[PDB]
Amino acid sequence: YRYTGKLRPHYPLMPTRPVPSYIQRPDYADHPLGMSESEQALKGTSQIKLLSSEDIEGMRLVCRLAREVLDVAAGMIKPGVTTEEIDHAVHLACIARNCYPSPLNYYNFPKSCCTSVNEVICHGIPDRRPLQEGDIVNVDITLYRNGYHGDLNETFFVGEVDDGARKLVQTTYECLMQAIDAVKPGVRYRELGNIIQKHAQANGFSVVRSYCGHGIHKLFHTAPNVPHYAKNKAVGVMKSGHVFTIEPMICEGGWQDETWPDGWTAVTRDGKRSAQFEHTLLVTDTGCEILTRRLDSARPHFMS
Ligand SMILES: Cc1nc(-c2ccccn2)nc(NCCNc2cccc(C(F)(F)F)n2)c1Cl
Ligand SMILES: [Co+2]
Ligand SMILES: [Co+2]
Ligand SMILES: [Co+2]
Ligand SMILES: [K+]
Repeated sequence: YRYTGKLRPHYPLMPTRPVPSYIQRPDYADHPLGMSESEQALKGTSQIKLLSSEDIEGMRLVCRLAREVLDVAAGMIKPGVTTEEIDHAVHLACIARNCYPSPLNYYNFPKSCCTSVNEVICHGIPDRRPLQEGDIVNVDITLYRNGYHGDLNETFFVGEVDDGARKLVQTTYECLMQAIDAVKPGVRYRELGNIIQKHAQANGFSVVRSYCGHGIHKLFHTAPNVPHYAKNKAVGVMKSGHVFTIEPMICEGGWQDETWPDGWTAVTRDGKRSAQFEHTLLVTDTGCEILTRRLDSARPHFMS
């Protein structure tokens, strides 16, 4: 395999981390290939769940706990710390909140969160590589509690970063916030990509096409599929009680992605940097509730 940039996987991984049996598990946790039968049963359907009162409270809880875990990860971002170390802390933090780390064994994904450095777009596998000053790194967290998944991610600076990294990260966050600002009953899902691409393009950046936002609730990924790029053909209209993510991945160079031999790590084909931010959203009568909002600060970690 010809790698697209400087990053390489750093093996072996530590033995898979166990989740105590008292923590409730999603269907795929114990499937040999990590397949989710509940998800497969709805594969290719475009109908969107309207959450019940009980569902909304369940989503509120797991989304709050997921934010807590992302904040744990944020505190560990420094030169020399390996992404494996971040994942261990994350794994323990999920357990401490009586949650299952949703990525663990999801379609055999080996770790409990995704750590995406520099040219990795998404789905980076936590490994023995120490973070380097100048790096940017996304940590993507999803927790499962009482039948519900909650999903967020932020990109972080490792020590001092160059002006381009600052611009990419700032712009990506601005893309996310502009899209969220447009969310309310009656807006088409396909509209969000128009807003996101307009802003990214205005700042000399491109928009990943192969990976999208998604419905989430009792399933990790379900309808709607939410592309982040302009003139896309996403199906559906926002309604009060819909829950979904917006998680735009934006790139310094071209939009094209490819996957490492590990079957997971998505990287820019040109080896230039990519950044991502993600929230889980609940559509309300007036707009939307950001379920994964940071509670003790108005701003994401990179600003702070
Ligand atoms: C957005 C997304 N994320 C993850 C994932 C998987 C492991 C850890 C974190 N995230 N898995 C996903 N899909 C799991 C089912 N298999 C598929 C199907 C189509 C496309 C993909 C892929 F690889 F994400 F593009 N995976 C998706 Cl759609
Ligand atoms: Co994912
Ligand atoms: Co995520
Ligand atoms: Co997501
Ligand atoms: K990245």
